Amino acid sequence: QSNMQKSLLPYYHLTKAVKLGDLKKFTSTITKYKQLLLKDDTYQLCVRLRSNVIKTGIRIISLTYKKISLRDICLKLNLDSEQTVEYMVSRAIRDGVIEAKINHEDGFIETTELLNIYDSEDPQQVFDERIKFANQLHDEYLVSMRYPEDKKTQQNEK
Amino acid sequence: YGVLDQGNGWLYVYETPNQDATYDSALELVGQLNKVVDQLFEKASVLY
Amino acid sequence: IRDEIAKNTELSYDFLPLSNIKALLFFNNEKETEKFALERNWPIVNSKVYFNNQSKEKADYEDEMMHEEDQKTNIIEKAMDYAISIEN
Amino acid sequence: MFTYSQETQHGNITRGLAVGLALINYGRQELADDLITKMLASDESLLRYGGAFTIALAYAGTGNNSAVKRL
Amino acid sequence: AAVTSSNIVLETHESGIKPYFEQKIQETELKIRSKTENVRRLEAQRNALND
Amino acid sequence: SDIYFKLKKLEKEYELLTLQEDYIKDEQRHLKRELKRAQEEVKRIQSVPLVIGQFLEPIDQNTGIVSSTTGMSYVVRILSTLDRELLKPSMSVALH
Amino acid sequence: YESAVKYALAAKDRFDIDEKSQFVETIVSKSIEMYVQEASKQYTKDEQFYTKDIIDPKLTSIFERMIEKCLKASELKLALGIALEGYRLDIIESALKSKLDQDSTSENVKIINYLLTLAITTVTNSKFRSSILRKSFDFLMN
Amino acid sequence: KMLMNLHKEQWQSGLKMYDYEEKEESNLAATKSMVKIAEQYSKRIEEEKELTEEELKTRYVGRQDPKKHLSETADETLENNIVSVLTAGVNSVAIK
Amino acid sequence: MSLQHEKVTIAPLVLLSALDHYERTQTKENKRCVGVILGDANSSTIRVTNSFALPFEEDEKNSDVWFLDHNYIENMNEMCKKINAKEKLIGWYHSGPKLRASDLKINELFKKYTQNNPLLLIVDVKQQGVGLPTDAYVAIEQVKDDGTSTEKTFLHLPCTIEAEEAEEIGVEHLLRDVRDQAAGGLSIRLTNQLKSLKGLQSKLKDVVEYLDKVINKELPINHTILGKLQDVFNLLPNLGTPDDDEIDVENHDRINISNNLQKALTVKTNDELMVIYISNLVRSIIAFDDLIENKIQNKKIQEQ
Repeated sequence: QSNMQKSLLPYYHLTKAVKLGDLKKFTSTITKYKQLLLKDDTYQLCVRLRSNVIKTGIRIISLTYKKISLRDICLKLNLDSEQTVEYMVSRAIRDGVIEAKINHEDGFIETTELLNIYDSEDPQQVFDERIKFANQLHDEYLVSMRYPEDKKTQQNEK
Repeated sequence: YGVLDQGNGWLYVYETPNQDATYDSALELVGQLNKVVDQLFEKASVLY
Repeated sequence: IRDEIAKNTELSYDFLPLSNIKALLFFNNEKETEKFALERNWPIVNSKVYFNNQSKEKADYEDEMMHEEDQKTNIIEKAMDYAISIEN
Repeated sequence: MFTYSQETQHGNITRGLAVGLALINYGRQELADDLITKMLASDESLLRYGGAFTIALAYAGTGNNSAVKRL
Repeated sequence: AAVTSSNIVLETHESGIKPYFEQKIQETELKIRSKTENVRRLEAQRNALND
Repeated sequence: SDIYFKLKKLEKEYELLTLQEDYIKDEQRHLKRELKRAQEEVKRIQSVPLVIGQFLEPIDQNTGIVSSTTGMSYVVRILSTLDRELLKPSMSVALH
Repeated sequence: YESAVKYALAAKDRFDIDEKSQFVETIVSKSIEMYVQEASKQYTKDEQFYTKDIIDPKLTSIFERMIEKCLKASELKLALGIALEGYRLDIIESALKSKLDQDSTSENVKIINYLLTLAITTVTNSKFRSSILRKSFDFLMN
Repeated sequence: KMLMNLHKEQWQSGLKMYDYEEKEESNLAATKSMVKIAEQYSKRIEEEKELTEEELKTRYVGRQDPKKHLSETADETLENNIVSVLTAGVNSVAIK
Repeated sequence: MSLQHEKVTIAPLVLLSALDHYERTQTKENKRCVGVILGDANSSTIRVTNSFALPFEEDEKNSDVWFLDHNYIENMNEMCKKINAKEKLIGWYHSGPKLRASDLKINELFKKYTQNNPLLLIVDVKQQGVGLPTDAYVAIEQVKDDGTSTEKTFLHLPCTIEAEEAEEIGVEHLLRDVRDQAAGGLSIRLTNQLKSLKGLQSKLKDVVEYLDKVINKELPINHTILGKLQDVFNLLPNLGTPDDDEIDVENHDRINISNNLQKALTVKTNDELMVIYISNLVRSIIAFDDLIENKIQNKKIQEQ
């Protein structure tokens, strides 16, 4: 839905490779398009985005299934140990990506709810942004009535 | 306005889901005023 | 690395066995695991940790300061500042 | 001048006293700020009337920002 | 240069009264444009209320 | 510099323009309160007592011709921010 | 601009080779301004107050030396112009007094007039504007 | 001071947030009514480059102008809602 | 007598007359002008229509000494029945500044002339309270709170002040202020919220203080005050309840609508801009056209 894909053909491949949680696909493309990445100053970010293959791999699976065992996620993303799962997810939730909590006495990960925020004080923050910007537009227009009038008066006859 | 529990055989029944009767009107409000701005922008900017 | 995993594991767990915290934050004694727990102000009572206890005290620290009160922005303040732009 | 302005209930005599206050305060500038606050605070029509012209005469013949805003 | 002042040496930082001239004259010319346009703005509105 | 010492006196003059600019806001407030006051008087007249006529025809669009139940016939001025579209058909009207 | 000029005089140490070189003399110019703010209020209280510790020792020494630099351009509007602004008697009395030399009859009168018309138009301060007026006539008479 | 008076109910009505049934109704009614005249605001300005102020009002039926009425409605419900959220928030925080 | 008396409305003619009388009898320095209050009574709404001075003295050494003229009241009542039919003696005013206990004794004698219970209407001549200066009272009898001593004491009747539409027009336009009896724009309604809260603040302080002085000084107990103030605590809201949660849904609803109203006014001022921008192109073309057209005119003159 971008109106060209005619140089965005490497970064379409990057969305896909992170998306499935597949490591091999990430290796094949990064070597292939190495000169292009180097030129665009996007090669440094792809050392971190190697790291986020698995971190975003988790993000589809924990979203899809509210409660899913530690062992089931070892299936899906082919992870070493149950303990290996817990470590990856714990980092991500401090960074805020998952929004979840791991329960070790019942051996499953429970993806936390967002609830209704309509009954919380969150919509009042969004409005505050909107209100402040709109007040600023009404004051600005009045100043800019005056400005064309000065420009024209100075200008040589028509 | 119900949903059916097969997890133990219950039928949860609620009346209409409560909604902002006000916010219905406010979608219509935005739809009206928005075309006014397309005209304002067209006419003020085809001067120069 | 040991200080970094304590941060992650506040949000993840509510409590843990003392043998589990031991495995996770990597330690070769239980003297190290509890020393590390009481640095992060988590009672080691019942032979379980209690991560939530440090979370309470960070929130109080913030409420005493005047940097947290206007970030919230109260509803008396929002309306009055809203009113004076119009009448200006 | 001030005391007998407040004192006389005859309206002609108050007005003459209120204007005659002004004249003494020609060229005072800064030391006429005591007078000016008293004349304007009063709820008498004549006192305020001459009260303006205390401000005219103090800074008369050169500009002044404080005097222009007050008036 | 890169170790000595050796560019924009004909004004600014030459005697202290030199940068005093420059700072202020640029401020005054910006200010008079602002004060006239605001006073005109604000009078158009007070005429509307009067109206 | 000559311009600069002449400036000092000019800057004072611009300051009185500054004080004009503060003065507008004080005039504005007075007028806005008062527009609502002016309007309050006219609401007194809109409301009771009234005497019922029957509206005939517009002769302008700000002045009309009516008849009354008083036994007379008048020319009356039509007050603003009221409908001028519903005086076309002859219908009962109220006159102050 | 303000953190810099306050820090310079707060220190009570070197920033005063920048007058003699080219670096930042915007710091110097804000120091001239700062002098107006303190002097005004203290000129009502006394006609001698320039050697108090309320007024900084750097502030005083800079103020006099700036005038010294002014007269070496050999345009006397800077010397005198600053002098009036500072709420300073000493700078004025000396400035006028040294530069009368019978360059011309017409011209010696002019030196005083620049400052004199400046006093009347610019300064609205009653105490100060009165003093100046007496001084001006003493050099004219002389 | 005597003639004017200071009311003891001036302080009670300040610190009372009116019933909430009347408030759901207030917002609901007002926002809905501005849809009917919002639409007519477009039709007014389809052209505006035409001469004469009365003329504009005669072509598209802009009599008792939809710009002036619609704005007026926007300012007056806005004044009340800001004061109402103000009073409500004052009472809850104040009293306990 | 009367068992119908809830409120006393007072016209501002009465409040001003009392004020005048104090200053035209030359009675000052906490001495008393007392006069009769005239108007209809024996109604839930008591309305005082008029007032006139009575001859009155007091000696503050012994307050069991005062002078009230017995001739004067009869003569004034006869005259006053002629002017309006409204007017009859419905109490007596006191000029304040406070309610002295000396005011019972006067009220006791005053009952004889009256056709009702007389009212003790305090009108303060120096202005007081965030509320009115004017506070009304009626003599009633009741048992104390120590369960001992039936004392005739004074029952506060609240007041709001009213005038007929006859008087009111002259009040509204003579006034030459903002008024606390009318209001303008939003700006004045911000003022009102600050003033209304300030009254609470001051009033709370009086309640705490009263509680102090009971347990310190040891003024006698009142279960009228303590009993009413018991209710206040159960009426009290608290936090953390489902009710406060319902306030927050309403606060989002009302600020959201205030956001859409604001957006609307952005398009309104965006209109005014346009009209001016159109006005600017038309004015600039015709302004210049004139100059050109004038050069040709001048040119005809020059040629011959």
